[PDB]
Amino acid sequence: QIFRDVSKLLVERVDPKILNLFRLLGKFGDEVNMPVYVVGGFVRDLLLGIKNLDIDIVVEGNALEFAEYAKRFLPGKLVKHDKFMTASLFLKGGLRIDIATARLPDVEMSTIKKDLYRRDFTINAMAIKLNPKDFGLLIDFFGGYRDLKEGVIRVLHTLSFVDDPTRILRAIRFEQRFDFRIEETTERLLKQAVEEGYLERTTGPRLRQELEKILEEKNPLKSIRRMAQFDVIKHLFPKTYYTPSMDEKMENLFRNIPWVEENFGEVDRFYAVLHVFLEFYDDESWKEVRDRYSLRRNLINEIRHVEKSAPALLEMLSERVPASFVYPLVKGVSNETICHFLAYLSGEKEGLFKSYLLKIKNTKLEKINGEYLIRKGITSGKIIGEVLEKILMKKLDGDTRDEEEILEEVLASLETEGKLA
Amino acid sequence: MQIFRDVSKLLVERVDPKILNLFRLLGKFGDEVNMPVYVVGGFVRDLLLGIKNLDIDIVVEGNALEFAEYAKRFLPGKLVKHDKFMTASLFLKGGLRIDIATAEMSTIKKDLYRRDFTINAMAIKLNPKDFGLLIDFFGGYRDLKEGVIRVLHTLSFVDDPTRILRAIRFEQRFDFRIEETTERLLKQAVEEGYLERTTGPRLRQELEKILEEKNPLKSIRRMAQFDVIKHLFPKTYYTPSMDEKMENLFRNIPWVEENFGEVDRFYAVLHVFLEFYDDESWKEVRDRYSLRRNLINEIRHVEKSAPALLEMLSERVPASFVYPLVKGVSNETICHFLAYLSGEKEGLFKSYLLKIKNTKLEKINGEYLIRKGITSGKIIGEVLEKILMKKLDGDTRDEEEILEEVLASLETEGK
Repeated sequence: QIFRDVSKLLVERVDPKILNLFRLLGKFGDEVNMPVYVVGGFVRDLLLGIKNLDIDIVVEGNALEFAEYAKRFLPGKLVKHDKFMTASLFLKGGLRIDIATARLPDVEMSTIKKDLYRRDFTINAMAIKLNPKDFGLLIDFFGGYRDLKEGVIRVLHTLSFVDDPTRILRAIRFEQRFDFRIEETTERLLKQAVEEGYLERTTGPRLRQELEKILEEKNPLKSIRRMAQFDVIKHLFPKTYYTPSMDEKMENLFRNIPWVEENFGEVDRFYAVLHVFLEFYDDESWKEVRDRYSLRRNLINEIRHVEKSAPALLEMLSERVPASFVYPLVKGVSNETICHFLAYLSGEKEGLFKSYLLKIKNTKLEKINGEYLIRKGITSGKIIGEVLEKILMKKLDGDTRDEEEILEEVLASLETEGKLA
Repeated sequence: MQIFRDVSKLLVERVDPKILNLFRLLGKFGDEVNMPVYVVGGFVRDLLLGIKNLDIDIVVEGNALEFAEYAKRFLPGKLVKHDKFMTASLFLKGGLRIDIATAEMSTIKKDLYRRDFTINAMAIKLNPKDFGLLIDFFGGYRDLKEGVIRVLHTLSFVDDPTRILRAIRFEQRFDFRIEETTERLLKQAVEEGYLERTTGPRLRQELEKILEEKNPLKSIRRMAQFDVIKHLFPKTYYTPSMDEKMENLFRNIPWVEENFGEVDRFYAVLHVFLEFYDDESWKEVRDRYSLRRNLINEIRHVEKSAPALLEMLSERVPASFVYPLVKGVSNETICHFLAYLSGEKEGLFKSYLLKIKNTKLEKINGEYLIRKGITSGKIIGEVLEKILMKKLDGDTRDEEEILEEVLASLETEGK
């Protein structure tokens, strides 16, 4: 079946506010005389019982016109994008109607079908018609309904990956999004495309997007693992080989990022995943990818920092060396560096190290001595700076005495180099 | 004989967006339950005339209850449903309210046919297929376009004699006139005594509305030609003298309202209307409608005082003389008096009313001064008044005045 009646569903599953907006939009359709459809995600999620609040409307006419007309009768702000004929209309409800012109009896579904044929995968290439006469009408040309029932992910034509290699990543993503499995042929096709080099033939920024989006989905580990299964990892970061070890690290990374988040703040997970993929990169191959995915410029140091002290950290964590020792390794590093370190850890090590950081931001207080104190009265710029990190570290397990401490370590300064006053 | 017409541009033209979306939605819902949906009556009329109208009365072919139920699942508000009549009312926010009632498919014909006039018997179909479709079976678009008041069939007035008053009401409302056949049909039903065949309430409501409307003087005068006055109140005969009083009655009602407050016009009309009524004549007229039991006396007061008041307006008597005539009387009665006055006399009587309304302060010295004075009883009121009179002729210290008063009141007779 190409066509199905889903009106019954609409009324059952759709917030009546939205449902009303759907009826209205369809009526404006009839008045201003243009075919009107919801498309894409909403149609998918509707059939899945998933709640979708984004609303893609496609019209067979002119989005701009359609939009202005619809705004006369709807409360809110209508943003126009004259370039490429689309409009985003934000209501009070805090939601947005997207309207866009269908690429160009009536032929109608030679044109909506052409719009739909342009999408990525079957489950996303469906439409429901809003025009009053055909209100319930589900328009599935490409077996995208069956494919929902079957949990299948499937491109629309052979060149789907050739046209937008970015779908290589997208398809992995929708597998984890809904426990869904890329079907036989599109898998063949996906693999052919990563083999021939279509990724490297897509832009850095578009790739970083869909990658950021994967790391935000369910079970990003599973997705990074599926990327490795298809060997896309390589074709994105050429010196990165997803070995059992990298994998072990990736598993550690993701298992800890949560803890890192609740305890330190926003962890940028695209940057954490990079703390692994990019390990032991060479100055040269670094640049390639830095100046290619627009990365921070200083990542190297933080990466190589952990890269180089990993086993040092590991040794300290063994024997349970007291706490002052590891401070220098962590000092003021990214949250995706804490993450990088944690990627080496599991069991006891991962815990004992956890404690360590918990103090380092925690019992880092250094409450009394301050900075204007110290004018008592040493005059240097870096002395005052050193003096303070010294006392801080005593404190990193020190018992008591906020001041009498800076008097016991000044004992280690007047001797040796220090001196003066 | 063009039944159909496309007022859809007009709907999006005049109608408020929020109400339009409501019309859109109502129609759509109709399709969803297989029910023809129309907005009908006065809104259609007013939209055609450019007159703002928030009434939204909807008719449907099917089941207004089922409809109003379905509608509510999507529309926010309160749903009262009058099961027996199969009517219903969606009470919406923004203080808006929508009534719903029930019945080829053009049975909306049989339903519109049973209304009063043609300009109120029109309908706009709401279903998205026919959305701005005006349906005028009876030439309401004609009569509307050309200021005509026409009844739908020859037995309207027989069916509802209250239409006699409404006909007149619409004339002064929109400035239209009753067309010839409907005139003859109304006069008829009036002589056939049909107007008299309707209950008190029904009639009185329409009467208050004719009066709430634009040209009451002309409305009443109009009811006169049609001989409807003599048929609502038996012993009231619309003489050229009754019209004299009406005219001054209505010329002064504004000034009364500006100076004393609201004015029940139904009553102010009854004053003039119900002059000279036998206790029996009044008792039946007060009983039919529900006039206050005391009004008949109030009508009497002015009725009798009139010549004396005129004598006093001429003769320019001191303000103390008029007071008894207007002492705690109703605004209606203050209107009744003014129904006798004009120009010269009128001006002064109003000038007196104002010195009675003010200059009634009785600054300090009231009722405690008297009681402590040693006086108890209903006499305390009589002396307070007798001070007020001297005062509404301008005077001295309230004390010097009570003293001159009581011991003036002492000579005549013992307090």
